[PDB]
Amino acid sequence: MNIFEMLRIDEGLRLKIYKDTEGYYTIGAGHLLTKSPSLNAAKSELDKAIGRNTNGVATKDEAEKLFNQDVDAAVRGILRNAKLKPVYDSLDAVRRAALINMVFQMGETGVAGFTNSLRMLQQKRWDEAAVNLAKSRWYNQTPNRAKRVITTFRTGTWDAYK
Ligand SMILES: [Cl-]
Ligand SMILES: [Cl-]
Repeated sequence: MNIFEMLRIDEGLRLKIYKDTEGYYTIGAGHLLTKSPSLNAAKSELDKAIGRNTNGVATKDEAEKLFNQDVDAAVRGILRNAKLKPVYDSLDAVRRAALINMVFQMGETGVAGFTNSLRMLQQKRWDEAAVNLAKSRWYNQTPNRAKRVITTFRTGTWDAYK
């Protein structure tokens, strides 16, 4: 198991523009296109991202390329973030993937906001962090995914994904 396989399970890989859990236009493995209600705007963003007139449809390779870029960007965002970097540096390889997953889903700013949970993760207080992470809109809105990530932080294993 690795970060890509993990996110593939959590996000899937759709080849036609679709609406995410929040009703926003997305493509591939959770690549948000726009928060605008407009399908046209979505299509415009898609074409700009892939570099061709797509007509709302991407090929598998194109989607995968977007996926690779997004994973790379999440990691880099973490490393550049003053609040995130120290937690990431303190974790083992499995838990680092869990942190990457949260950043991929909610953006750096969003995760950076879980102040208390981050401090707990940094102190290796696993069960405490898991409880804290669960008190969030994130857990209430996408519970199954949040439980998978939470368990990963709690145990340090990939059990929730196997
Ligand atoms: Cl892009
Ligand atoms: Cl879910």
